[PDB]
Amino acid sequence: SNFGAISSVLNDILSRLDPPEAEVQIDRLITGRLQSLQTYVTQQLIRA
Amino acid sequence: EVFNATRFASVYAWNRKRISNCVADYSVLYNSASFSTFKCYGVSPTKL
Repeated sequence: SNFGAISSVLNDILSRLDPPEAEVQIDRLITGRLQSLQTYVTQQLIRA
Repeated sequence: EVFNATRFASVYAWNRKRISNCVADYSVLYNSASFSTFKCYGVSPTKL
């Protein structure tokens, strides 16, 4: 998923963008993906 | 033939010619009268 970042392949940003913008984009991936873990981790804790 | 072409089509209907199946010439693009602006929006320009 894009999560609003330009692309979901983590290194296809880095080719496109000079890092300081990637550093802004890769957030929306991290922030996206990270959150997506907790939502998964929780659902395990609850199910567990 | 692209950057050395005599005339270009006007900006209302612009020249589209295919560049294909070939070894990118950007190694030779260095020496010239150069350019008013040189820009890559979706890549780092060193990646050509």
